Amino acid sequence: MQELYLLGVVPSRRFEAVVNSLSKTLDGPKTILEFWVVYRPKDVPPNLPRQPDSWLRLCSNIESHDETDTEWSKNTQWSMYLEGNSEPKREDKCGIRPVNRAKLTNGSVTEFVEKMGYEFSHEYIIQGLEYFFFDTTVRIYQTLIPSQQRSIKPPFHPMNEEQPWILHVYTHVADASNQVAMAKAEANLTKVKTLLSAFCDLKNVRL
Amino acid sequence: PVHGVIYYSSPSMATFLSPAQDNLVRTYFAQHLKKWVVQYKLYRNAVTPKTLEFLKQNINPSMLACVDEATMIDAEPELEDIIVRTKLWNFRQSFTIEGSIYEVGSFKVAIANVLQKSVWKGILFHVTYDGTESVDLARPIIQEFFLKCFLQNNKSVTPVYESFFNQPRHSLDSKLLLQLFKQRI
Amino acid sequence: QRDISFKFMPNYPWEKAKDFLELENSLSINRLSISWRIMVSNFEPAIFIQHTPTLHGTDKSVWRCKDQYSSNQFSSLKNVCQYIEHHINSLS
Amino acid sequence: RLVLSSSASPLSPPRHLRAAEKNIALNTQPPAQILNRLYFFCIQTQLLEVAQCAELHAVQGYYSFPYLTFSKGKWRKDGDSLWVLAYNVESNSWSVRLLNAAGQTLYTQDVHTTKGTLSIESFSRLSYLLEVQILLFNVQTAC
Repeated sequence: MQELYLLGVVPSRRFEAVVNSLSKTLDGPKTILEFWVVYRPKDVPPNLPRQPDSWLRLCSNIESHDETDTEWSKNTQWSMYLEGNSEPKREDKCGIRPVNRAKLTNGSVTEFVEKMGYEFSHEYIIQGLEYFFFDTTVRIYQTLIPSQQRSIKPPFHPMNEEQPWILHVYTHVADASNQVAMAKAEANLTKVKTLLSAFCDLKNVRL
Repeated sequence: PVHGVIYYSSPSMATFLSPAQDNLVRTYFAQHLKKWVVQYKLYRNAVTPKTLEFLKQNINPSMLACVDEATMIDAEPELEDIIVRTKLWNFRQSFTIEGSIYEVGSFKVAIANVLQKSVWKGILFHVTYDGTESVDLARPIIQEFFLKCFLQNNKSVTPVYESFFNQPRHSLDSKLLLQLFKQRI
Repeated sequence: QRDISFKFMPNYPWEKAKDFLELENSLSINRLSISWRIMVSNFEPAIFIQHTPTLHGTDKSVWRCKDQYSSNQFSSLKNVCQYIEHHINSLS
Repeated sequence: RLVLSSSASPLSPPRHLRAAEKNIALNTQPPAQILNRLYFFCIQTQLLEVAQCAELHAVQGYYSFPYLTFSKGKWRKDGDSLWVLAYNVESNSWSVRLLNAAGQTLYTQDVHTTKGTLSIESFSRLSYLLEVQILLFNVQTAC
């Protein structure tokens, strides 16, 4: 599955303005709180696996459990994301990142991945808001490191002192091959980018 | 309620499905509900860890998939694509079951062929009996009906199967079906 | 009209609404269940049926009929009505 | 666009009307072809309901398109011969007939009823008629 993306940066004071003012431009904010953990293939056969990029990461929604009690990785629903590197030679246009995902239930996700032979790498939290345009999302988030592994709600450790926020533009096309659908997603991304650019400047980057 | 799973490997049972359905509908007034298909796939990464996934078509939404023999989760078809893209897991090995579910008076049955790449024609039956939920009384009612409704060859062959039991769902657990494929290879 | 005992027992979703946005989502609901009970005669066991309308007409069996020994689904009210009539033939 | 509503229940149209209307709107084929299919479907389902309600079962594999056939397990007799109620969807006529194990028809006899009634009692009437006729036929054979 192919995802077309733009992104940008937002300093801290500029964050609040970008937010309220985003609410003025496009469809209102949805609170998003995500917990992510990555895994790594232990075999590392150097010739063909290509484990540095293709290795997978998986995450899940923590809407309200951690504030109420100790977080329960068993209690929430989980989903697994395989997101590859971005396609180069795309300096001019919007970026393209192939992403595949699956929802997982009734199982020990952790034990399953490690029984695959994958193994822990890094664990980070995504917190922020996402806004909507027709068939194209846009989330402003921040990357909060947990206080601890499966950290509780009170701490919410932040990565840096400047605390910059990151701007992600979402568009999804099912079928890679179809040029018409890529064209319409491209133009949807252009139009949203134009409006968002009045708001604040953002552009295509690699991966 | 209480349902039985029966299974045949004789070659006569091979040719049997289509005339079996036809006779069933014609003579006992069966009604044809959804076609049944399920797909089993088996492969393992370069370090010899087994993984297998199978897909009931009835409740495809949840695809059940287990590592080696031990550990299993419910997951989405895209997960399977994930594992193909990672290439760390090796090449598939496919079984499949195709038939169709009928409802006949007081019970519903599934008549299906099992095969890999249209190899053979060993037949699986699955009869849920609406009623008592006492295994001991359903087992001979089911057995009686099965005999009656497929009696032409019934003298001629004997099954290998998993015993009937009682389970709330109207379709048989997917995990159990995995166990049937794994005892079948 | 034909003097048959029955109990209505409807359970509307808007009764359950905690606040007004809940009330909204309540009105917007796609399907609801309304359970009826019908006593045909004093000695006869009650026969009960749950009416399941659907907003978009998706469901194709709007009345579900359950009695002792048997269950069958019905598309038309006139059908279920004459089915009760079939469940009391002597007086019909 | 074509709008299909139902005489009985004008406020909620049955699922198969809605689905028809959607198919017309797709413009893949002439409206008449669809509406024809929907007519035959609509017939079949209305009967099937009222006949299930009077202990009759739809029979398949014995007869082709013009008729839908209805029977009872009880009506099967020796040698896989069985008696059927048959309804011509085109003629709107009812024939009482039995066919043998092979499928060849051994006796037909048109009976008529009040047109469009489609009641459970009427299914009783038809059934009774059939039963008288298994009597008369069997006495004729013994003789």
